[PDB]
Amino acid sequence: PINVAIFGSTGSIGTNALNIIRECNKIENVFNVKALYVNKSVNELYEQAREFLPEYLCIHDKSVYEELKELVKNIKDYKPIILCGDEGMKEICSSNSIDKIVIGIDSFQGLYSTMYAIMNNKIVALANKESIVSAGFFLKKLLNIHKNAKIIPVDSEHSAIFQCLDNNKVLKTKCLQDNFSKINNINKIFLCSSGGPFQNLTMDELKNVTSENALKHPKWKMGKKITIDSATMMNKGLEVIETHFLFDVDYNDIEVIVHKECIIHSCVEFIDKSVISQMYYPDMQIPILYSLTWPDRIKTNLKPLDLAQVSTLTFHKPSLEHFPCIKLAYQAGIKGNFYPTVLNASNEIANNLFLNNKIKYFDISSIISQVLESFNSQKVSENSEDLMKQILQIHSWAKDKATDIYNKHN
Amino acid sequence: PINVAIFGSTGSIGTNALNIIRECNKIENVFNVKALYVNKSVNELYEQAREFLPEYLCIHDKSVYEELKELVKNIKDYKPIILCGDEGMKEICSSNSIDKIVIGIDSFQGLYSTMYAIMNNKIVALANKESIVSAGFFLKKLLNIHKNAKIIPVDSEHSAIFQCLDNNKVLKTKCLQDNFSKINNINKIFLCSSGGPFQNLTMDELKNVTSENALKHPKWKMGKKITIDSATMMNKGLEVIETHFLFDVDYNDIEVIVHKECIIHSCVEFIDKSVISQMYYPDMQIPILYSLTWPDRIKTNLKPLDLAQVSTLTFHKPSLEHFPCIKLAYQAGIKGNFYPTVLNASNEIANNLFLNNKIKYFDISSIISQVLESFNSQKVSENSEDLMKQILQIHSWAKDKATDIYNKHN
Ligand SMILES: NC(=O)C1=CN([C@@H]2O[C@H](COP(=O)(O)OP(=O)(O)OC[C@H]3O[C@@H](n4cnc5c(N)ncnc54)[C@H](OP(=O)(O)O)[C@@H]3O)[C@@H](O)[C@H]2O)C=CC1
Ligand SMILES: NC(=O)C1=CN([C@@H]2O[C@H](COP(=O)(O)OP(=O)(O)OC[C@H]3O[C@@H](n4cnc5c(N)ncnc54)[C@H](OP(=O)(O)O)[C@@H]3O)[C@@H](O)[C@H]2O)C=CC1
Ligand SMILES: CC(=O)N(O)CCCP(=O)(O)O
Ligand SMILES: CC(=O)N(O)CCCP(=O)(O)O
Ligand SMILES: [Ca+2]
Ligand SMILES: [Ca+2]
Ligand SMILES: [Mg+2]
Ligand SMILES: [Mg+2]
Repeated sequence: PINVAIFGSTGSIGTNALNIIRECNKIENVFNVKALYVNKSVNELYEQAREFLPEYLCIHDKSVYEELKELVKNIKDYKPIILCGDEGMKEICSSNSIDKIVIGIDSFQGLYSTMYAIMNNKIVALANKESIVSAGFFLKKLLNIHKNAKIIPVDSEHSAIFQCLDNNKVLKTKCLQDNFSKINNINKIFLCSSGGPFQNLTMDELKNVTSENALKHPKWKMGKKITIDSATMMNKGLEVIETHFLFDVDYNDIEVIVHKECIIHSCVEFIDKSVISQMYYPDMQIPILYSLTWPDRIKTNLKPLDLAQVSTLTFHKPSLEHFPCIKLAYQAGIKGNFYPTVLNASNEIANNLFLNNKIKYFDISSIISQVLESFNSQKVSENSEDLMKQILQIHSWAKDKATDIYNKHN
Repeated sequence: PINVAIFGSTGSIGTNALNIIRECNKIENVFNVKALYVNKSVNELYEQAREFLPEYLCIHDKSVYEELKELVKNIKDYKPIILCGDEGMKEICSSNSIDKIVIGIDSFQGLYSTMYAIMNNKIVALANKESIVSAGFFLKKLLNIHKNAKIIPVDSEHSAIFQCLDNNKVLKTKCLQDNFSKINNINKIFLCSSGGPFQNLTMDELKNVTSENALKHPKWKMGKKITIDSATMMNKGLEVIETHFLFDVDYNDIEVIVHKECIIHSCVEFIDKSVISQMYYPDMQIPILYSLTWPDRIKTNLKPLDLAQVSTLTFHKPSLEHFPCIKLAYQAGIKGNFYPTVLNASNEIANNLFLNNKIKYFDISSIISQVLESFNSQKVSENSEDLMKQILQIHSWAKDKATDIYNKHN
């Protein structure tokens, strides 16, 4: 049995992970849910702990500890180790009876657990794209030091790419490793997007969109932050940088394509021009399960894709005028250095401002752009503890800069 | 370098093979054309000889053997082994100078060179599907005896399938082995078809279509035999049986789908319900090239797939009332034994009868259907040599039968 920890178990990714683990555990003890880790949702965590009876339970916010302890006492035959904060997360990460960790923690915050998972040589099923975008160079360093650690992508497009490749060649390398794409004969990546709710809007219509419209994603049910990133296509911007770091593909060889049916999840063009693509309904259970079974597959009872019923697949190029967040992500990635860190940080601020009705659609890219323009290149630290400190200070600088730019105007 | 023999070098498959070989060699010299083998086309063979200067030349037809040597004398500083008929073919197959053999000979005839290529432990890049359909279980026997021999599918849909797999799983087995689909975690195959030129016709219009209309394929430029088969969709019926043998996929697990754009060449559904497809423009150079480079890929200067430009892909189920040959192949395949031999043989006659305007569209399936019911399941010989003789005898019986049914009605 594979022993799995679910980090951010009460969110969209974490719930999907538990869902598919349940379906796969019908007869055989394929997975063992050893640990659940959330921020604040004690009631929801208690419902999950009742079903999965994990050895470890961790709550980031220490103020709900008593509430957790009190709810858990009602479950009989159950004495879990109940842990708290960063300490509790580090304990679970260092446990010998944990093989694989699903990071479904949102935002920059997800980097702490990713880093600690890697330092303890775990398999990391990483949904959290922010840690890769803002700290790609650093995780590469870490994976170099902790050679048994692996990042297996959960982000649906990156899972799709991973699946399209030949495992005979993927097994001779590692995500984030130099020459990944050369070993895998990758010529270019088609990054597929639903295009989000705003894909058919004119410029003047875009000017007026609000967060409530933005939260109605046509194809994926997700947490609020990634849903807002999908409306602006900053999500796809972030995924361009994620592609570059994970798979070592040049920015000029990453193409964003709007595929509104969201059946094809991304495509790989190899050096002979043959293209391989991965297809399924829009359902995170596949990419989540694959990260946990790779390099094997296991049987599921998920609904089989009916191509005849689907009937039509369409593709077009996205408009960079309507979705300038994509342009900004390419620019930050191409500039290199800590610009992706600045991108991600200033987007976290602008995303949250827009979610809370404090700025308009085009102010998001305007704030991000200004912060990027403000930032001065810094020499990258050679050693890892200092590079991590550098990353934290720049991220934190960029959030405060975005807030100041916001406060100057509105 | 890779030493290649091309069998049927003057046909559609053969001509595209030499083309991709030549083009790829302009980038980096990796292929060497060691042998060319044709039926009757002395002049076209001579023109090809002058370009590629192969070590071996062979012509199947004894009566133009002298004409060939006479033409080949005109070439400066060139002294090749010029061979003749079945013996010349066997000679080339047994040459240690030859690594891989492209079989682009049409019809049942392609079986002879396929079997000698296997007996000599070569990589067989097999385009000819009639040999798999009428002799599948015998080729399977032969590959269990000659353990270093490999069939690498060139037929475009089967190459598509093969390209979608992980080669660390493929290398644990090989094409045409039992359990291939279980080792590769295959659940279902989607076999994509252009639909041919009659895809939109009524039953009434189909009744009166002529071979001239059938030869205008909307997507693939190919030889006459397979083009006629694509019009009736018998090609896809033969391809269902070919899928079953190459990949050990159950007949109830193979789905034919009409994809009129011919961008997606086929799809593989794995046991987790994830689906992987190979995509390219309708161009046989890709599947041919891959058969010669597997398990690697090489750079080409082929036009890159522009998904935005392609814009729409469509998928629907074929009508078995309009294309009854599809039904017949499933029925023959499910029956097993020598029924596929009979299906292939009687189609060879009906196809040719239709090509030459002697019968009407629905007479094709009418004839094949009557030959099939006339056949009786026969005990399968357990030594390879007697099984082969059985196959020839049954194939030959089926052709005489089909001819005799035609003669009755005419
Ligand atoms: N949802 C999706 O389909 C996809 C998500 N992703 C990525 O996955 C990540 C998570 O996304 P999603 O599931 O949608 O987000 P959600 O908002 O649904 O869930 C976030 C989860 O993380 C937990 N969490 C937040 N902070 C902490 C913390 N400090 N310590 C421990 N746990 C914490 C939350 O706990 P609590 O409930 O207590 O607040 C919650 O369980 C994001 O980075 C996103 O980009 C990527 C592709 C698709
Ligand atoms: N064409 C295509 O794109 C595809 C073809 N296939 C399969 O590939 C095979 C070949 O098809 P295609 O190229 O279209 O056929 P063609 O009709 O274009 O050419 C057939 C070739 O085989 C040669 N030939 C015939 N008999 C013999 C023999 N006795 N000994 C040596 N050579 C012989 C012919 O020589 P000669 O010129 O002297 O007559 C010719 O070169 C078929 O089985 C077909 O089903 C499968 C998928 C796609
Ligand atoms: C499922 C997934 O991995 N996402 O990143 C959300 C995709 C949203 P869009 O398809 O880019 O709008
Ligand atoms: C290229 C190929 O492999 N063929 O078998 C001919 C295709 C015929 P259709 O696509 O089924 O009409
Ligand atoms: Ca409290
Ligand atoms: Ca794969
Ligand atoms: Mg994604
Ligand atoms: Mg074919």
